[PDB]
Amino acid sequence: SHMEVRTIKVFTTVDNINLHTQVVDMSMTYGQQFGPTYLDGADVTKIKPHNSHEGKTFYVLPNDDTLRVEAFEYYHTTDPSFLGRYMSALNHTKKWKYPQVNGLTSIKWADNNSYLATALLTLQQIELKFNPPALQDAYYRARAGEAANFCALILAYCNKTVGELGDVRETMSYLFQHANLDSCKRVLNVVCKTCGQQQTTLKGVEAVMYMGTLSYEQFKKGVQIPCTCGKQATKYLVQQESPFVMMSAPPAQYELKHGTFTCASEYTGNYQCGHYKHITSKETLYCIDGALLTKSSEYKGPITDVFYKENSYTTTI
Ligand SMILES: [Cl-]
Ligand code: NA
Ligand code: NA
Ligand SMILES: [Zn+2]
Repeated sequence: SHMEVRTIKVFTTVDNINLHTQVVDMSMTYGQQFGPTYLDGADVTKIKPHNSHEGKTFYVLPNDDTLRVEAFEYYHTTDPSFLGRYMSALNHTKKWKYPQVNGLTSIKWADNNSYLATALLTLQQIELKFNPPALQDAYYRARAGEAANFCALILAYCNKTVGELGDVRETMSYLFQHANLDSCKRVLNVVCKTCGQQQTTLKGVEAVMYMGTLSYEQFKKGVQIPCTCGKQATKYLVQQESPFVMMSAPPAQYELKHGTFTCASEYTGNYQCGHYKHITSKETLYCIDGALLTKSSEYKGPITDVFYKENSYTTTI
């Protein structure tokens, strides 16, 4: 026997701004009508419409020409599963806590998220503007204290699920790919006693990141690196134009001196079985570990990333 058809009006979206009116049959699941569907992060694909859902907004995958354009303009991605990864992470990050620690939005530990807490604290201390409007909107909310959307977007952009381990340097590199760093320029010189000098110019993300030493002062004086001839070449910073620099190295015992750096990330333990902490240099040295806070006049620990302020630098060598 035919059951009389019942419908409700709902809206679908890929960006929570542009809405698309839909009339849904309450005898069929959201999945049968829209494909994978989410209500504020919760997966409702296998759910049949409820009367209470009338007029609500549901996220869907951008599986039509209009949604494809709206999703590209908002997120700067055409990765087919992006929206699903974003919603899946959001269902968890909306339950995390974001305490204000020393005036910054932190994240209380959950789901192995210490790498995200130190990335978030770091972003609030360096001059950086995101390109996708999704990151601009969510980062503004994160700075105000509501970082759930921003954290779920970091996870989606980095291809990490909630609970999955992450590397801070890798996470910052992904975020920098979605930032406006076109005014950043680095000029390096590599000198070999045999092979001579070779100058290189780096732009954008490559102009603000360096892997090999934590010391910006030592990078300016010269660092010893291998040469193709077998000898050691000296690489030094000739020119730098950027509002910050990020120096990274495999974690090792290192002394952080108050007033000589902006902030840093510490990794205690072996690779894939450790924990990150954040050190910020303000009136004194503050150590932020998610919701936890301690202070000290000096600091020594296994540091893996250090951030420094910059504007314009030219060598004397
Ligand atoms: Cl921004
Ligand atoms: Na997830
Ligand atoms: Na972590
Ligand atoms: Zn050489």
